[PDB]
Amino acid sequence: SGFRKMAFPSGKVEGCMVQVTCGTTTLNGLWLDDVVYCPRHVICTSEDMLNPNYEDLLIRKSNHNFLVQAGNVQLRVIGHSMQNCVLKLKVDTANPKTPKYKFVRIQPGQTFSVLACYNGSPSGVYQCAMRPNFTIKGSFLNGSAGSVGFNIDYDCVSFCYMHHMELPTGVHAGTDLEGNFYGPFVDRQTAQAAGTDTTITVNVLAWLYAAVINGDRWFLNRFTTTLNDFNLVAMKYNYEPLTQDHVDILGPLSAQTGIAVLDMCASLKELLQNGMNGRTILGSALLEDEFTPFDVVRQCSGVTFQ
Amino acid sequence: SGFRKMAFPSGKVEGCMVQVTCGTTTLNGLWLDDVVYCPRHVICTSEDMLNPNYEDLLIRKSNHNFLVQAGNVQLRVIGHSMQNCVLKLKVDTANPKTPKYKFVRIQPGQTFSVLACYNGSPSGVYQCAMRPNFTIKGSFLNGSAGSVGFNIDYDCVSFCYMHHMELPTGVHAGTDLEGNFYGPFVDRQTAQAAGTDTTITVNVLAWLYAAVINGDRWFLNRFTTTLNDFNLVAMKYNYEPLTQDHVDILGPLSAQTGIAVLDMCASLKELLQNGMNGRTILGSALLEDEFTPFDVVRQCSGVTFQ
Amino acid sequence: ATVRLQAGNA
Amino acid sequence: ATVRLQAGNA
Repeated sequence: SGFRKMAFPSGKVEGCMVQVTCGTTTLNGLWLDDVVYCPRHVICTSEDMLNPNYEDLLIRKSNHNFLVQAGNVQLRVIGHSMQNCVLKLKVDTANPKTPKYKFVRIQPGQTFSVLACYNGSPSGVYQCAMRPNFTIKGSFLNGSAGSVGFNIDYDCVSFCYMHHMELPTGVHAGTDLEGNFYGPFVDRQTAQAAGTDTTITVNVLAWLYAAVINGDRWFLNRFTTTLNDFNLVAMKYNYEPLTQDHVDILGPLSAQTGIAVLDMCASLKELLQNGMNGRTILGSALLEDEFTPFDVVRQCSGVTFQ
Repeated sequence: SGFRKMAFPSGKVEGCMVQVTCGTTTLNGLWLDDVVYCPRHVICTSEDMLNPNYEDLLIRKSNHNFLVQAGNVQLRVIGHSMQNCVLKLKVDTANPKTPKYKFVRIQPGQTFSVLACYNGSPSGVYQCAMRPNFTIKGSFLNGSAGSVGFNIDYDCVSFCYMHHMELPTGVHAGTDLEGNFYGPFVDRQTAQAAGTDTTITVNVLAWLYAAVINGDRWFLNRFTTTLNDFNLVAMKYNYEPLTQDHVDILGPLSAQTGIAVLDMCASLKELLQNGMNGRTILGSALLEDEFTPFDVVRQCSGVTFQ
Repeated sequence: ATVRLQAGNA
Repeated sequence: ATVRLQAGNA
């Protein structure tokens, strides 16, 4: 039927995006009910970026210093507080298009959709995965700070990521919607580096199940392996360890296809030791690790949202 | 920075999607003003697919045989006509959320976003290209017929594709919004096959410019080539001919990067004759041909929509 | 191999 | 190489 990288349908969140301007600095905010959430570095200038003392700078700001615009409508700010690394601006009108929503903190290996926005207006939507080293591989230019990542379940939007910064190696770092950073990062223009990244084995296994379901079965061998023996090989190629919980999570796909998990492990082991010999899987010449098992089930079974 | 496959922000289209049911057959429709557009095979049963005489079947249908639902609201149908391969159902209320819109017929090589829907509800959004053989490589299950492809320019939505069918090799075929099929296809469960597909050279050149802009410059050589000699090599590897118009279209990217088009042509020729030698470009081990020059400019310059 | 027209069911 | 905080300038 095909297999593509699919983002959640947007719109419920776009009606929540606003522009926040503090002097010459401009970024994006998220308008829910009568509160606007935005990155606290909006109150800094260009000199402040080296070592900003956020408490001192925020003590000097009054409500009127914040210009919040929703398209054409100007919103009056009537209060402000700081929670960790996020600002909260109380405004005098509740957003009529506010959806049902939750705040969640995701685990490494989980995926989400990003809505890239500039000057309070959306530019595009794409899917990304949280890497084991707590970075994401996005596409972000200057002006994009405050863009958010989200998942949808029926009618409830789970917000999980707010964008803040770009790192030297061209990777990206941000916070949850409570203002705690993912990973060991700080909102400062200092020397920071991403640690060694690993490959999410369970996602690769999900992708091979997707390939089998779509009729690409050339890589299926006839052998089996043990978990410990598999993990001995996996460790050499910078793959994450497979746990018994992961095998249980892959259960529905295994039942659907009739291929035991340990057989897929044997086939992955052979792919790792021998390469692809010029062949492709699902149009790709590299192994893909950015599909969770839920992503595969959702796409291959056609789950919809109200 | 970063480079990802980016879809247009949705929402303007989701408010236009409805469910159309004719007896036991159900699919999607597009509600604009007081007209609903849907595929005409909705009036067929399962036996009819082999050789449907559409005129005879449509003469036997009255307005009340069409059940149109927009979420919870039932809409009363008060007229119907057939234009080519599309049905037009006149309904008694105009859609209040109707956007500014145009109908366009795209050329092979152009890209667009697809909004996959089931039972009148959206499942996901993704980008695709019109292949030289007039197919697309989508992701569609049973129930997806009537989903539409679109582009956005500021505030105007250009609808260019309505989905109709799946082919043996797992490719997909449809019509424009005037009801004319792309390519030599018919809406019948008969033997049909996609012709030989070619690689869109200008899109590959755009992708190499994207790579250069993102700092992947290992493939740049020191030679140049002539257009005729390049097309002599290209023809051997099943690449489309490069025309002088294509060379002019690549002008802005060339100016931005300071690399003449003919130097990129020499580098592509070397990649074609020698392979990638285990290296990757932009995380990919194959050459990518689904980015137009406009896509690259848009993503790398950050164009937004109202 | 025949084509499959991808309509759904009620 | 230092980090670039991706805020606007308008």
